[PDB]
Amino acid sequence: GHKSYKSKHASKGALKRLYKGGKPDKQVS
Amino acid sequence: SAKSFILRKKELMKRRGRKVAKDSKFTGRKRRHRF
Amino acid sequence: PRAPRTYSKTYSTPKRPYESSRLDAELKLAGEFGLKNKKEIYRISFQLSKIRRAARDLLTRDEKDPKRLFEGNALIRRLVRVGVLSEDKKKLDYVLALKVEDFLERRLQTQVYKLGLAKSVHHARVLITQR
Amino acid sequence: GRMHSAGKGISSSAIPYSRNAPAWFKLSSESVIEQIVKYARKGLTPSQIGVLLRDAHGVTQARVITGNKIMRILKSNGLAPEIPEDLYYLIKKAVSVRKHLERNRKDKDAKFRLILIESRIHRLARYYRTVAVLPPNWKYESATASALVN
Amino acid sequence: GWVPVTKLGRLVKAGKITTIEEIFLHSLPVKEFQIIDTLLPGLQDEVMNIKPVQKQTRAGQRTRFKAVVVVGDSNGHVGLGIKTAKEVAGAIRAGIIIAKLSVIPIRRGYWGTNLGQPHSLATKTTGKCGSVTVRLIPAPRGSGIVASPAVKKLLQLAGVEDVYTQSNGKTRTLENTLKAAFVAIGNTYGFLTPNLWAEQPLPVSPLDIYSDEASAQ
Amino acid sequence: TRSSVLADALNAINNAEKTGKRQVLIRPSSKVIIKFLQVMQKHGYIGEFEYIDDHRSGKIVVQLNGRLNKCGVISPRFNVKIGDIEKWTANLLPARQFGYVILTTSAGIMDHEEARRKHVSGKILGFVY
Amino acid sequence: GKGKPRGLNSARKLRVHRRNNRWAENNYKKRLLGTAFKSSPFGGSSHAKGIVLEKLGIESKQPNSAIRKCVRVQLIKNGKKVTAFVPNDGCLNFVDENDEVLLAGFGRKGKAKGDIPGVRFKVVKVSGVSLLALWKEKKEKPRS
RNA sequence: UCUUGUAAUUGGAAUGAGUACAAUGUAAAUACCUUAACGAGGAACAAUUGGAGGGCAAGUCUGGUGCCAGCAGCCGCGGUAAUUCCAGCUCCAAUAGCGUAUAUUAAAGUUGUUGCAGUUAAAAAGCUCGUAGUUGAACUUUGGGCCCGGUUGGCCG
RNA sequence: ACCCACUCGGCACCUUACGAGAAAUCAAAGUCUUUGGGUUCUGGGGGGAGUAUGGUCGCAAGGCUGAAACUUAAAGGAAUUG
Repeated sequence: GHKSYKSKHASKGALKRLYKGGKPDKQVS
Repeated sequence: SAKSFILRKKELMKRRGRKVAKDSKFTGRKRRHRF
Repeated sequence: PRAPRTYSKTYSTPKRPYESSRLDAELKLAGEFGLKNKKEIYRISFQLSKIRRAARDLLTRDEKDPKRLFEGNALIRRLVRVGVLSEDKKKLDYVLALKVEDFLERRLQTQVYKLGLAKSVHHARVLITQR
Repeated sequence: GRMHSAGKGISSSAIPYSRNAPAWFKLSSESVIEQIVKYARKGLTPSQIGVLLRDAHGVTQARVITGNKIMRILKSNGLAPEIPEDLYYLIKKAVSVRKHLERNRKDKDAKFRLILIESRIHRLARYYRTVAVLPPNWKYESATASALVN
Repeated sequence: GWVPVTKLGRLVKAGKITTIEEIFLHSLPVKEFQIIDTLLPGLQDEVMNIKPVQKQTRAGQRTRFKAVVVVGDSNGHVGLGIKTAKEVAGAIRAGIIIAKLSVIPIRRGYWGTNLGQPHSLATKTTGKCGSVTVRLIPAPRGSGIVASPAVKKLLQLAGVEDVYTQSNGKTRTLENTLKAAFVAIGNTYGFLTPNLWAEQPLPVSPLDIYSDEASAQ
Repeated sequence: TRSSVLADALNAINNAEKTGKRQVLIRPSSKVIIKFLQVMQKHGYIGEFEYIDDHRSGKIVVQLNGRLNKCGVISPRFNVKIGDIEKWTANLLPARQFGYVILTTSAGIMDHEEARRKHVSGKILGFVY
Repeated sequence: GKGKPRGLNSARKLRVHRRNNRWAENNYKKRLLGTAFKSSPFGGSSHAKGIVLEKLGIESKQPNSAIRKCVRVQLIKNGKKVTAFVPNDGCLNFVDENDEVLLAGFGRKGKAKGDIPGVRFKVVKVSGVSLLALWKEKKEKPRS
């Protein structure tokens, strides 16, 4: 087999293989 | 599957070369019924 | 609002409580002196460590420093008068090589046994507590 | 290495271990001084004057023969220019590449080298107005430097 | 009865050399182990670890046993050996052979002043072999050996009494921990303390002056 | 660029000794390089050294003789209160008896055994053992 | 070298480089934001007391069973609902509905002696008595 | 011929937990200190809390319950994703203490100033310029001579 | 133009380990438990997640900056063996 690509956050090409297949925050005073 | 795990690692330390006690029929039992 | 009466612990449990070498070493001490619990060895090994630690920081200090001369001769006087050292080892380099059994030898129940009067080490203890 | 590139060349000149006037020269001391101020009156540049003595008149270097450097000789006799030697030449290069740059709009490489030259001007200028040679602002802007060179 | 087979066997058979200081000062390369049995007695022997390791073949399975043994008498002399043998009994015998062959002096010192039969190491010294670092720090009297039980047994065997032993890395490996400690106390003698700054009398390496009776028969 | 020239000399000595050289050329030369070497020489760690004087900054040839386990520089020169001398030598010397850490005091460049006899202190300069 | 400033007037960088990198911790970041006070079922508390609602058959498997199943309990202060853990069978007859148990964290686990995922709150006391003493026949639990 | 262990073998001594004249104590009491009198022969006057693949200290222990399309068939053996289902015996540690939960510290060099790491494991900006910031070559009284009075070891006592 | 010798500055190549590394391998990844030449950036187990939210630059496509709750005992990298 081949050595895989590695990154901490998934690459945009790899999200396209996956994905294609509001209340704002509050800081309490 | 607790008995399967306790035996599986035990002969591994034969090959690693350390002391380990020889077994009997308490190997995979709850030694203590709990609180 | 009265002043808080100061207190401090006089014993320290070991960091490694389960070692077969030391567990047999302390049990040997307990049987031959008749010690009720292992705190008695813990207490001696606490104050022995305090004596060695104090004398160790004096030895980093140079010669003829009056802090070393005053505190050092005070520590030699206190151990000899109790009896832990002999009269021929009155130097700071020998108090580092003290042993736990030296302190236990100077106890009362150990000393009353060495002076007759007991016929066994456990009889020495139970005689003393009966006043 | 270099200031603005990845070169690391060590070509230089080696001043000899003889701080005093070699024997075969023995011409004079004051005669080169009147030679120096004669060449400065022609309109020359203090590097060009020093290189032309040793190519022609055998002056090994003007620091040892005269006792003073060439800048201090010209300043004593009042022939010094307004801006110094090298700061003048940096502007003269920066003007010419900028005149080149307006002629060729799509020269991306001249645009980069102009940034390098103008950066090298500012670092030199901050040195001179620190040692109080220029007026204490002297404000190098792009347009007026064309007038400053001619 | 041991039959001498090397040149150094003739050196010890006539008994013209008795102390280990002469052979170790020039650091003579020693090939055989039998000259130390006939010269230095009292070597205490302790087997450290025995394990089976396997070798996969085309059809069958060939196994062997790897044993590590550390040997010292009681003081200043220690050796560690590595040996893989076909049987557990021969691994002990061949393990001691290579361990005694790898003997090295240990240079002791004092934590404080230089009085009364040195108890500890001289200098801070380290040893590393494959991401296992063992550091040894000298300790005063009564401090004992504060070390790993294998290293404590190794240091008890070498002849030291007062050692601090701080360690780094994934030191769960036993065969790397021992030889890292072995090369550390091996590095202690390689260190040059200024007490040895006086020039040596330059011995003549007496192998040559006794070569008339140490040559071939 | 060449920030500290004491780091250059002490590195050149340690690189030369480990590989078994007999002498090493040190450039540039300094007051602090010269006064460092004289403490190392007087304690027998290095041998004899000669100053080559061209007009620029000098060069030094140091005849090595072994018997030098390690020498090094401490950068930056930390302010050493006289009570922190003992805390320093525990960190960067092999034993307690031998080994010297070198201090710039107001009484000149000197080691630590000499400084505590004079009862002075200053900035740390380096170490030798 | 070593990738960090080292000169003698660089304490501002060394002080504020540490402050930003400390935010990539886990104990430090969880402490300063006070997530014990905002998200955890225990409001930073060691123990919590809660009303049991129902008991679940979260069993080891079907009939041939290693019986370790427990209940669904709502904490009384924040009103959050958590899953509990009771010890061995024979204590399920003690825990009826609405008993106001006092429960603590479970925490440590090995590869034996309780490997149930999704539970971290063992039940220490039921109806204000115990579970150790109630199992070992020291006392009795009053019925509601 | 002199030294230890064992026993439903045996013998007398000693003492405080308690009760309590009295006295001390205290503003008055309680309690401590002292003490006339009573007060030990084991189910008495009875110590618990945890733990046994390693950590790690401590089992080639026992009984019972439920299942096996497994061997054998008077009995049994083995398995049992029953993660041992329920009890007991034995052993180990601490000890009038012991366990659990949360928080924090050490272990820890996983906050790294001392003292981490970035080719391939988390991590070197796509590249260069550039202000604050940080850092910045060597160099200017070095050496020699004179005496003086000190604190340490000694040949000396 | 070519040959020989030297030198300065380059892109690289081969051998080796005085050293270094987990190993592949490295004249730098060396001169680091014997740890300090100067200085910038980045990282602190895996999913949730380059997601939510705010700000910003862009006509747009987008880019830059960028979390937490919760869950999990893994997640990896180097070389060989059947």
